[PDB]
Amino acid sequence: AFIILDEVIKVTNRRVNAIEHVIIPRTENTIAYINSELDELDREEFYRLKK
Amino acid sequence: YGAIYSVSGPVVIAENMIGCAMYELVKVGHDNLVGEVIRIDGDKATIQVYEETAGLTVGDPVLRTGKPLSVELGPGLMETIYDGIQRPLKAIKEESQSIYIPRGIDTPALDRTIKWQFTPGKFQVGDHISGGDIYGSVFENSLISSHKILLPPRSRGTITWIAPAGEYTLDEKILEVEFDGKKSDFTLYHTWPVRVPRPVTEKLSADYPLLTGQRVLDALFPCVQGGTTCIPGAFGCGKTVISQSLSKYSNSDAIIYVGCGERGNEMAEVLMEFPELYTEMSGTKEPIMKRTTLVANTSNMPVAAREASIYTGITLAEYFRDQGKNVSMIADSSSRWAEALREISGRLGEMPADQGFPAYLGAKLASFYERAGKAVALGSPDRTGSVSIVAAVSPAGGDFSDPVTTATLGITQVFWGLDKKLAQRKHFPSINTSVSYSKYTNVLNKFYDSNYPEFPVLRDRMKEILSNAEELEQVVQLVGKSALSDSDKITLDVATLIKEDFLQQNGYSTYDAFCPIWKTFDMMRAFISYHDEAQKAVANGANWSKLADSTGDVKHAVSSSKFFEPSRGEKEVHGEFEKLLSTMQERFAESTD
Amino acid sequence: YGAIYSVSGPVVIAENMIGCAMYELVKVGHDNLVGEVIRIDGDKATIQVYEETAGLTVGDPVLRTGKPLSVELGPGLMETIYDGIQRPLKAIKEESQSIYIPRGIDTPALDRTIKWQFTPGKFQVGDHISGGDIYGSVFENSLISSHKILLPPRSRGTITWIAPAGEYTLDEKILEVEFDGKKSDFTLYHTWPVRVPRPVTEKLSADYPLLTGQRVLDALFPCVQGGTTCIPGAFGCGKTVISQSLSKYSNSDAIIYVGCGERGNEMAEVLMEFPELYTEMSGTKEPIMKRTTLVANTSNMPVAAREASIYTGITLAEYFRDQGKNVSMIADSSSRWAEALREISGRLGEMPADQGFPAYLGAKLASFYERAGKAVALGSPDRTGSVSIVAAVSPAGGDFSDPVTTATLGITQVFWGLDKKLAQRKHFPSINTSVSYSKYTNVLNKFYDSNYPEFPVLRDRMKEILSNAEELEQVVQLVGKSALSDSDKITLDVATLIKEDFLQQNGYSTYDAFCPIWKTFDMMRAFISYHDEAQKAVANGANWSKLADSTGDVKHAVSSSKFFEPSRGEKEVHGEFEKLLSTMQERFAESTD
Amino acid sequence: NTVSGVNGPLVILEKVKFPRYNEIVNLTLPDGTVRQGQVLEIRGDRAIVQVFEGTSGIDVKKTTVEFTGESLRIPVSEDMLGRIFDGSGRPIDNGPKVFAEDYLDINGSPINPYARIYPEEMISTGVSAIDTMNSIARGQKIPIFSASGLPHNEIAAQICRQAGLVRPTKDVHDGHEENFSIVFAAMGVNLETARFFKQDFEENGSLERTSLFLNLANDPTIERIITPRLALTTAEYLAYQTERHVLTILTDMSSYADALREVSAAREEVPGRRGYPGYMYTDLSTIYERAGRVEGRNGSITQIPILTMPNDDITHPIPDLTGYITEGQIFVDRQLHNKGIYPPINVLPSLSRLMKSAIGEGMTRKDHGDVSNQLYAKYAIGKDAAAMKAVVGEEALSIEDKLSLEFLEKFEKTFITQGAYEDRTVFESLDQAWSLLRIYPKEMLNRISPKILDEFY
Repeated sequence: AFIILDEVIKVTNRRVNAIEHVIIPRTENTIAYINSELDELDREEFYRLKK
Repeated sequence: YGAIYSVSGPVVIAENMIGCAMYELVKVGHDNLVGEVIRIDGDKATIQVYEETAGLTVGDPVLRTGKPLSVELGPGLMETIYDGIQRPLKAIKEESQSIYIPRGIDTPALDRTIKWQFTPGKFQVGDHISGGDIYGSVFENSLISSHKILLPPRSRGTITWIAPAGEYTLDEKILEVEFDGKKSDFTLYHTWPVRVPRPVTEKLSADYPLLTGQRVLDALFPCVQGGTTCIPGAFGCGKTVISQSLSKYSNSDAIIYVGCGERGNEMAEVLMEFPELYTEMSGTKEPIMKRTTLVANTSNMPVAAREASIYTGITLAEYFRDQGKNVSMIADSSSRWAEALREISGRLGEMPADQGFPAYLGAKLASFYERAGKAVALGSPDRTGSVSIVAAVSPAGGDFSDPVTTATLGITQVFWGLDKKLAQRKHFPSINTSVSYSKYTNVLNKFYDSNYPEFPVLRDRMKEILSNAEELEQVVQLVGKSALSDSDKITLDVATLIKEDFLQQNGYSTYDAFCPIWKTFDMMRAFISYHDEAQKAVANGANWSKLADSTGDVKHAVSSSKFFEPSRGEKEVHGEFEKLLSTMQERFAESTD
Repeated sequence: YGAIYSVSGPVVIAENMIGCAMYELVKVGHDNLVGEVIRIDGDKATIQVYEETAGLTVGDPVLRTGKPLSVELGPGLMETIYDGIQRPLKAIKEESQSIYIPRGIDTPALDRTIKWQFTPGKFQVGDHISGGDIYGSVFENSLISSHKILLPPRSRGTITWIAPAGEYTLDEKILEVEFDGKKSDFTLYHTWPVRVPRPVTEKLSADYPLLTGQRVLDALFPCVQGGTTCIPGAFGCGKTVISQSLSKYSNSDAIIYVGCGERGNEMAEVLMEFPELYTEMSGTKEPIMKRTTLVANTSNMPVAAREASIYTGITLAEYFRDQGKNVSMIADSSSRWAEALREISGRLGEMPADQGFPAYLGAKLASFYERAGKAVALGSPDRTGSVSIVAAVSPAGGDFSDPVTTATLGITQVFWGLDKKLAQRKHFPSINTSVSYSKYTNVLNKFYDSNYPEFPVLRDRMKEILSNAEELEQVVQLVGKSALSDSDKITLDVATLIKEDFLQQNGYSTYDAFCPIWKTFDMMRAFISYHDEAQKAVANGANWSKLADSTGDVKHAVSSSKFFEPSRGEKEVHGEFEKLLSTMQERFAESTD
Repeated sequence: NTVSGVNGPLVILEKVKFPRYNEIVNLTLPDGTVRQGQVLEIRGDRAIVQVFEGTSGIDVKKTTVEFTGESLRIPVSEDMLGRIFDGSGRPIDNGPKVFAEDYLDINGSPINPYARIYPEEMISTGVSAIDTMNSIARGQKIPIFSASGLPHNEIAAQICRQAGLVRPTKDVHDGHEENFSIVFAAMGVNLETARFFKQDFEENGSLERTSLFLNLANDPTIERIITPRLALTTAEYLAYQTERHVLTILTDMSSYADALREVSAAREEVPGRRGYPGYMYTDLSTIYERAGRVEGRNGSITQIPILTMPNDDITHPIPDLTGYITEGQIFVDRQLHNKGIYPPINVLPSLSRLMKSAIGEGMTRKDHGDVSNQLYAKYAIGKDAAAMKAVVGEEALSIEDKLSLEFLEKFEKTFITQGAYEDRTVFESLDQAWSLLRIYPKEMLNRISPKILDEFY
């Protein structure tokens, strides 16, 4: 049981550290990039609509 | 002068433009509503209105005020609440019986119900005068006058007529200037545009060693008069308690409170809570209200008063800096003025930008931080002045990554964070060294270290000790306390006592809202000497329980020394902290042997 | 003609103008600035002036050229540096006293002070002639005639006058065509519009392989002469090193360098480095500069030369392809011409598209990419030619979802990717199997397998190894190195070593940038046989660290083969790969046991 | 005639069509103030020009017009070094006179003296990470890319303050054959930053050889955007007249991009994406077009601009459009500055397109390019090995990841660490970089020649 918990603790810590380390920045950058592209497209549409 | 040609939306168009500039503000119609001509297109002028346009028909008269939209500088400014457009709420409460500005009602920019006594300065008949020179003195309070009567900037001449001493109103004249014949009449109140910066003698770097009344904030970073610093907020997450505690606990000559886009609940609590507080400047005459200037504009007001509120407060702080005194300008926040600029730009017809912000917000954000600063006072006297700008930041687009806080963080040279758990813990402010930085601590530690400072060595070892204890707290929490070094427990124990005694402050007494620099330097030097003596005693062979149990009343006595009076050594030095080094050296020598 | 009534920015309006074609070029004012008539509004024509205006006053006359802007097609184009508007920088350097073309200067697209040697070809007196026939030749290169004298397109008749052998000027007639009487006199140069494609006999499928001298380019995805390729760049791909190595190490007889808004220093570095270099075809007396035609544009240069630089380079590539010689068209870059078209669309005041670019950029890019390609040369001889168009693109806001990159990559059939991780390690260019593809490698694999080794099996095995190593890098990075076998470590290490040695094509000399197909085929076959023998040796019982550490100098010897010169062995085939394959086969038996 | 109206910073006045493009005109107001500007738009019976003084307060029918008849030109002389002036070229900041012996007009280039050869001489700034990883030439430009929260003024003040002591040691190495000059133009900066840069320039001892251009955010954007063209024209005229390599610093780039991006909604032009105009590439390329070799073969112009991002994102038109025009860039990472290494400029995304032409055999070592490329690949391999080793831990760490993380930590803590005034040579940085790069094996190093590897490990 001690070898089983010591064997599972490294996989849990490595999976939590890898997922927590690699999880946030891709969608965190892509959401702001897509929102900035949508806002730039909306401002480019309104600027052409005002003329 | 002009006639109303057409009205479309919230902006009214007035024709008959035969010389009216696009910078002067005028009142359209018989109601005298607030408005300003932002642009002109041919004979018809386009004027933006910051109020309801109900009751305005085609053919109404338009009369200009004869000058741009700015604030008036005169005596009797303390203990009064006005708006950004020179609208006093006290006259509206007396006449209209309301707080908000009503439609079709106009009030004066200066209160004509209170008069002050004007005294002659060092200017005689036929003496030379210039812009910024001290022409006399005007009483602004019942205890001490701080309103210095000076001439307008960018002007000069000879004083042909000087009035005598006595009480007079702001509308009446007291002096006359002769420059190329009959130049004009001079009074107590002067005009100054809010969109134009006040002139000065010469600008310099912020190196004035002035304190703001923050023990943990002054201990973590050296406060200077004339610098630029931004503080993050959450719309009432602890910024109002830090601004009210910083303004009330401050010991400056003047205080500038600017409410641009507040909800209105903190404005009444700051005005009613300001007179109940006790100032630390040797006086009890309503010093919290009389010693500070209150300009509060709520969310139910026009965008011109909220946008021009920071310009009027920065213009009043520039006039107080030009008078020869250091004033602290605390404005919350720039997000309401940045949203009001995009709201006025969308209604006026301006094009959009990135993140929904206008293109003028980048130049106005740099001009707002460049308007305040420490330099030489303008005029023949050459006095020393300073203006500290404290602007709050909040989200206005749906997140904290907007261009206002991003451009304000890059433009500013000092950052002060604010943790929500520390604000919930009754600690104000809850900023840490790992979430804040400042590059102006070299000049403040150079001059304040030049007088009698020890802030540099205790500040660097205190920031490194807090950064080492903050990193050691996660290793002590995750790994445990049965496998770490003994120096990490002494560093975390000294960081917990220094963070509890320094960061823990909510205005419980008069000694907790105003601490001297020598008491904070001796308090940090006692903790640094206790941590260094504990690490040196533990390095030579010793137990942690022998030193912690060996300290005893010294550790609890060192934390309870902030509730007493600071007059222990001569008038401001702590005498108990000086004698603690002998007991710490005797305990360190006894713990080693 | 007309008179300039309004001139604001890069758009000029001239009333009382006749003609006003959409593609007609004319010079307005007395300065003779470069311009083009874009559209017309009523009786006035709106002309877009791309040259710098530094005193061009409104009220002067406008002289229309009466035809579209184009360049001269004849002798004297190689060994010369010109702009996009056909401006000689050599005569403008001494005459104008400046290295760059200044405003308010006139210069033709062909030299009038040089003479060329006329040689009679197969076209004699009495025989019929047509457009595109080789009536003569000019001695330009030591191996073949680069500048061949040809007739203009859309012409026919009989040659009544044949000039003899000797030198002649470009202003004297040496040929006469008789077609219903005296038609006209012919010169050495020929006129052709840049806004119109050159005629041809018929189009054919590209089946001629075009070598570029790159191990990563030819090893990654094979391409033949007459195709289109798009490369998304971020200022890290090394377009200057790929243009100089593609022009010097290329197998084409002509090179067309077009500058679409470069810094100027990269064109001067490749221009000064081109004369000191040695040609691969045994060229002498500046063989790199004599066989290459360079058009140089700047970021602050005129927009007319930047917009007409691709049409002038494609017209020169079509004129050189019509004579029967292979030419390579390198465009750097299409984003500079698309940004100039987007700035012209914003300056014109029309309805633009998303991202600022115009809607005609996709049709102009599809027509420019569709204009190039391999086909039969025009003329009665029916010679074979080819034109390979390689244009790089970059984003305008920091993303790869722009219309220029998507429209250029959508119309093209070859894609050259770019990785920031491989580009960060000094790899110009970084081409992977997931971000690259080419359908012409299968047709080129037959002639490449007939006149060379089996590169098509090594390309599919290298792409299959890189496809498994790409998922193995993310799987080993995400989960860890304790969840994979020893077989994937040899594929990841072999893909990292082959990607590192194959990706780096810049080096620090002339030996790390020019690699033949046999050296890349033997180097890829050595790593493929080493990985295949290491997988079978590790499958029978072995360790990955014992096999990788057991290899030693055998793995570094194959990686160090790129540092050697390409002249070893017989002509291009190095004999070290045969002994390295036998040493890997001998080490494979020792690694198993 | 008279002023028809006013929209934004530009004023639309009605007058005759006698003025030309970029013609200097004067507007007379009824309050006793005169404003000068340049005619940016000329039409029939109307004109659109941007005034350099003020942005509001223009009369409609109470104003007068006066035609100057001269084009806009900046007066440059051989004595501009050692004076203080504003963004409009006026001596009102207590500096020297604005008089000049020569007057040349500007339309994008004074004479168009572009270089026709690659730059061979290398200019050292006094940083082993900056000069070693990016070989700056006499005509090549390399800007500093920073973020909101990093000391860009301390890095630019340290780079400008380093010039004066490393230049005499580099002059003996054949890296420079003439005197060096400095051209400082401030735009959109605070008074503490300009006073700190002037205090560092006066404390360094280069006050008489440098130029002072002060532009604030409270002034007009037309004068702030026109100040870098006059500063680059005066630096190019002084470098062309004196035959000396001048280094120009253009900071901040966000204020110059915000000045041209400010007037985008008060005109008849359609702006591009992100609110900026569609002609921002020509304005950004106009500053880079005045860089390179000068006439005579003894003078050059160096461009070292400071770019501060207003949002902290790498996907922006100012950093991508400004960095795409120049050759390479120097990126400053917040992770390196947060640890304590000074400066925080990392060499991971940094590169130089003209690093091979800047290095030779008389002013630098021949193996500096192989050690710079091997150290650049070992820095990214050590960063990827440290990032994979941080997530993976010590249960699946590779053998090469420990030496790559050790060489990345020793190189980041040894080569990246440097004082604000401590001089360092490229020969000692290459010798220390060879000893720091010697910990790797011979089989791993495959990006260098065998003679350079056998000569030195």
